[PDB]
Amino acid sequence: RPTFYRQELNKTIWEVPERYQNLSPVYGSVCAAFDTKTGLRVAVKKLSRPFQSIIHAKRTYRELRLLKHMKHENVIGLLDVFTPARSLEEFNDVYLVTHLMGADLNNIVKCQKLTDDHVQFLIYQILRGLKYIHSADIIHRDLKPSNLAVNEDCELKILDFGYVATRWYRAPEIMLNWMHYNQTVDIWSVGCIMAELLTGRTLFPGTDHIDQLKLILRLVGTPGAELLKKISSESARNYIQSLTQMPKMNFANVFIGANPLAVDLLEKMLVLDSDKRITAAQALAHAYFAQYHDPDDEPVADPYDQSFESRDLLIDEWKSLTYDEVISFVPPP
Ligand SMILES: CNC(=O)c1cc(Oc2ccc(NC(=O)Nc3ccc(Cl)c(C(F)(F)F)c3)cc2)ccn1
Repeated sequence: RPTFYRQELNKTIWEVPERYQNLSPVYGSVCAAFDTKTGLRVAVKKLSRPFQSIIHAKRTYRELRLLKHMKHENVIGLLDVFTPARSLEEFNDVYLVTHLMGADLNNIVKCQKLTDDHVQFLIYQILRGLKYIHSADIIHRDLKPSNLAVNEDCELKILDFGYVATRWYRAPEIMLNWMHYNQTVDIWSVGCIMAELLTGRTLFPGTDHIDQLKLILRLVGTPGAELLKKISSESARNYIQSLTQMPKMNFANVFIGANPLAVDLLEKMLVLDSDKRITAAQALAHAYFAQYHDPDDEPVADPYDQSFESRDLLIDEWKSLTYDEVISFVPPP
């Protein structure tokens, strides 16, 4: 067992192993830190009140379970997970050790203008990380530029914190009510991000969920009868058919002189019918990614157990299960 040191950072008390040094404030309580074991700079996240309720406790276990499973170059990873607690009995705090994100995707644009090669590389990497995530039966559901970390080498990872409104990137099926989300809600978001990288502008800068859906309809059209077949709710249907028919615009016209192959892929991503949306594994083999695509270096995830999601449990049970997950952590190479 490591040896800890306490400090006030700030009005919060931080208890971390000596391995982590020079903590400075940077989610909900993150310090940048020097990881003296690897020589690297890390994000250390201290969770506030992880076990305060059943919902908080489930949330905490869910995040720990997910971070521990994520083992991909284009996806956030868990460098370490620690508690000062010695026993289940004194177990109250959970700290997450992640690589430090400097700039997100927006910070990267609001620095410099992007080549078509940059869009290719950036969107390649989002899709390759998403391929991995989707294959674990996980759906991100909040993909947007603030959830994507990009280094000085323009290398990218997917994360989720919890600009930059989530709605601008939301699939239309989410802003009505579903549920019965499929994975390609995440492809819509990617579509929305990719257009914005090309255009330098928010594709659907809705003022709210209504104005949002108005903007979406202009570009892609109002649904046709084959999509209207699949809509269950009575209205639901008395909004879409109660709104004047719109033609599906010509993407080539809307997307300027962007690369015509980026215009093709966009078309295939921003389909109003979630069933006809290109998947991540399909998007990787698109001609826009010819310079980056390698069928043999686009890995999938190990099987991922999320049966816990159907369980309603007590705070102490969620908390014990988180404690196990903390104890069974195997630090990566
Ligand atoms: C400017 N510096 C910082 O503020 C800072 C804070 C950091 O802390 C973080 C610590 C943990 C997480 N947890 C996730 O990301 N959770 C996640 C949930 C669902 C899903 Cl689906 C995924 C996914 F997609 F990856 F798989 C990831 C996010 C950020 C890291 C780096 N930098």
